[PDB]
Amino acid sequence: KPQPIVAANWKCNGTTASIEKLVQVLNEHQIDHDVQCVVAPSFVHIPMVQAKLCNPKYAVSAENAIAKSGAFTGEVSMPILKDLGVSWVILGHSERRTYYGETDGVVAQKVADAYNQGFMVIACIGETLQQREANQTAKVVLSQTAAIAAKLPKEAWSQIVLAYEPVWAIGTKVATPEQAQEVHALLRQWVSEKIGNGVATKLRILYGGSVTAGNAKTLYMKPDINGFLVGGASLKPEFRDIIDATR
Amino acid sequence: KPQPIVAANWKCNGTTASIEKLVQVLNEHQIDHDVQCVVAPSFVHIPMVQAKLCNPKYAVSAENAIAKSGAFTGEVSMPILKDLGVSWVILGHSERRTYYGETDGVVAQKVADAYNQGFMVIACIGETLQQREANQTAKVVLSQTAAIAAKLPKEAWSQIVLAYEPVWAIGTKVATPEQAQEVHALLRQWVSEKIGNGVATKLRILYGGSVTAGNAKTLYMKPDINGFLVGGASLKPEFRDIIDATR
Ligand SMILES: [As]
Ligand SMILES: [As]
Repeated sequence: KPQPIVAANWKCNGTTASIEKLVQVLNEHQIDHDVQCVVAPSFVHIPMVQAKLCNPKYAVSAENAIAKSGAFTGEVSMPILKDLGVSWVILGHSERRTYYGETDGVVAQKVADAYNQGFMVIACIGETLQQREANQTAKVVLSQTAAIAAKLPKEAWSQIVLAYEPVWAIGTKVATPEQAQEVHALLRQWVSEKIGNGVATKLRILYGGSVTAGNAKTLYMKPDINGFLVGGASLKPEFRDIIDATR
Repeated sequence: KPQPIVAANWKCNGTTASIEKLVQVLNEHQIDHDVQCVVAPSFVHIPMVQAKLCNPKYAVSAENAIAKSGAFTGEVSMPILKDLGVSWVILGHSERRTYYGETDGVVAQKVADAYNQGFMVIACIGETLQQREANQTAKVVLSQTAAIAAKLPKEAWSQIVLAYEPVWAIGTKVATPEQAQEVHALLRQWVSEKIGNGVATKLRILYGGSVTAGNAKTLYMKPDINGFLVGGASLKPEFRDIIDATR
């Protein structure tokens, strides 16, 4: 397997006091294996996370960005993030595709722009309950991935991480580790066939469903799962156990 | 006139070096009159602005927010901002109404939520070129204002500031000071008639068109203009001259 990644998506949560406490716990956690850890705080919390988080396994990520600076009230741009010293970004999260108008094409352009500006990118894909029940899992996740792929040169993939979000199980159903693996394997096969086998081999495909201390090891044992984009448990000391599972 | 406000909307612009330099200039500027100054930086720049800006006439503002914390990847919430010590927010900026799905009703709810959570709010309204040319200026700006008003108790208005954006002149035509005044007067009259004359008298209605050192004094001389929501010139030392114009 390629190097695992265990990424915290804090979403729109946190107080300066809760962050301070959790970051201290993350700093005190000994990690002895090769793993890239990532924390994505809300934009206003990025500076304090950059200042307080020093565990050398970690990088700080934005949870979203737009490509260009300018007359975009309320948005944050990739050049602004680069200047701030942030080199990771999550793009196409289900919540943005669902609530905030991010179509496959919008996400694909954002990913190409982030690549071109020197970011590591956690590009999120996933099908809804309606899509899964209509037997459209393969078409949807491949369509979302293909949109991204069409805007990227082959060498860009060293900077791309995929995150599979089983949106159908998030706040609805239960996703099993076998169901997760099945999607990861389909994605890997497609990349292998259409992009290249070398690229498919090195590509990190992260599971972005419900990840807990109770299932992390079981999930990471699956041959096509390379770590996690963790939601709720990433706001808790439990995130350390999740990291430990990738040993 | 009520107390003037001169607010900087930095939009999606800035580097840590350019901010540092501009904030030093703002700190060195002597302001001897009663004016509320405001700076709204991009979310990631809020901490460094809170740390470096100390001119006592100023407050820091967010450029947007959502009402609640939770599973809203990439957004920033009002409780998060309150915890961070931010007590001002801009809502309904034209760019958000245009690019980011903020309908009159979305903006109105955001304003009520911000009020209920103890924010000072710069609520933005304005008609497009198409609307102005169809003789719909009054209907549009009143509709946008009425939507907000319908969600607010009478005592909330002490925490509301309106900003008129002549979207029809922004990146298109030229708005004259007489055209600006005409809209501000219409807004004030409506508030006086439908909400109350005491409320109308105390209400700050800011001009959010192109504001420069060359037109600020002329604009502020108009009886219904109570200051400015400044775009481009707010990234420049010129912003001091704009403030000086409200003397
Ligand atoms: As440290
Ligand atoms: As100071």
